[PDB]
Amino acid sequence: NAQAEEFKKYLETNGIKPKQFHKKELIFNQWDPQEYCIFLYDGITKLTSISENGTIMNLQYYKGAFVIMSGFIDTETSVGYYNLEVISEQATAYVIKINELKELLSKNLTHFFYVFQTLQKQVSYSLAKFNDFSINGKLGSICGQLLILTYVYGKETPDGIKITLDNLTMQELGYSSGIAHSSAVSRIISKLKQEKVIVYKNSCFYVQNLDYLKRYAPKLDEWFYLACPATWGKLN
Amino acid sequence: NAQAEEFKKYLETNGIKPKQFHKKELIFNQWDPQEYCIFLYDGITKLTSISENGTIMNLQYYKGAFVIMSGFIDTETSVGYYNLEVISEQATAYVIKINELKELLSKNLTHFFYVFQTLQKQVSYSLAKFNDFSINGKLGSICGQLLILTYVYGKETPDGIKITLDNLTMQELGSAVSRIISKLKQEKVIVYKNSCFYVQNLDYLKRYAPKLDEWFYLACPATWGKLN
Ligand SMILES: Cc1ccc2nc(NC(=O)CSc3nc4c(c(=O)n3-c3ccccc3)SCC4)sc2c1
Ligand code: NA
Ligand code: NA
Repeated sequence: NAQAEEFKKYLETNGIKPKQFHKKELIFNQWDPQEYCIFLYDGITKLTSISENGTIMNLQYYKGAFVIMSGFIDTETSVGYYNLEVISEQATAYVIKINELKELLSKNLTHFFYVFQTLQKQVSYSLAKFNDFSINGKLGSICGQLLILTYVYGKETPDGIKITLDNLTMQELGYSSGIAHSSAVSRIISKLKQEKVIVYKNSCFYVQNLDYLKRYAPKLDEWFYLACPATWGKLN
Repeated sequence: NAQAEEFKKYLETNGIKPKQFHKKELIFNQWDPQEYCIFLYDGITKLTSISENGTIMNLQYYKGAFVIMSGFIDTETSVGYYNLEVISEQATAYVIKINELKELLSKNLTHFFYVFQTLQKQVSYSLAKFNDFSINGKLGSICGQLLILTYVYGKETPDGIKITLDNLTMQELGSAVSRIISKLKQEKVIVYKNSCFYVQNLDYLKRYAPKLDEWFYLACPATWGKLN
């Protein structure tokens, strides 16, 4: 993506080097008092929260390119005690202290706009998925996640749109939709298999009825059309 | 809130004049091709979406002072087909076409950062609620919004924290929920005291809405302080 690529060059030409991360490592963690701007360039992460008793709550998944900020831009204080965990095999990220980010975005408002609108995408995304979960429950949520994965990682084949994403575990798909006990994930997947919306062949899901997914995750479909029209359009 | 006041003054000095809306009016709506940045100075609004079914879903509640942007700052296209509806009797809001917001914010970045941080508040807020609901189901969820009412509209009284928000608007907000409420009052958390309900056990709400309590501490520290 162009704006991301420009942002990447802006950061590098200002002395910020890319870091390489590996599966299961934390780019930032919930016990660090320093807050950061993470430019996740390539790879997949998840935001997590570890509770009092050690329970791990998976709250949000992100793919590069994207901007995750662990602290408020103005106060530089924490927006929440969260970790950012790499779930792809490796990931490339630029880690900027928030105070350094303010100075960087201050000097080029084109990049300020890019980061601002990334936040706007996150806001409307959470609203869209709450909208879909409120109407259709876990089915809307699972349909939404599958739709997003289909738009981002889909490859049309004679067997349907192949979700070309490795390590796409059922519980990993469950977590990304908001479902901890994988009882519900396997069940919803069974309804979608029975109604021929998806098949699971080789190691991937193949979407056979995109219209069905869009029908039960309509607000997330609209979110993708408004936020990423060029990606939405490739499969519409 | 100080950044908000300075933002209000910054808008007025640049000609932006506020408008008072009344309950059920739409400050912006899902059918308008033009997008807006709303500085909600005073009052209570809800973000709604009217589905194809004709169903009206309540997605978010906003209280002044706060900023709600119906369109992307760069592209000026919609972030979603949403309405912003007034649920307080009146509300004061500054309505800025998003074209103009870009120039307003470029001139003074202190206010750019203010608007930027309202977005971060929304993002973290949604994740905090999702965390509580995923751990404690509907109990966390109920506890969460009882916690919100307690913090935003809580007065220390002899009988606990009286929810001081006008009960005219309490209805807007409000299945298995009846049972959850009964166990609440059953377990003394909230007391039915002549239709003036009181929160008698903040620690219980805090216990089952922990990530939302943390969000208030981190995002609204003055508000969080009063009842802690
Ligand atoms: C193993 C596993 C499991 C689930 C999963 N989900 C993935 N991808 C996504 O969830 C889409 S990435 C994304 N997330 C968000 C926003 C966003 O803009 N994106 C995004 C980024 C780049 C391109 C398209 C969408 S705003 C708030 C969350 S991977 C992934 C990998
Ligand atoms: Na941290
Ligand atoms: Na609109």
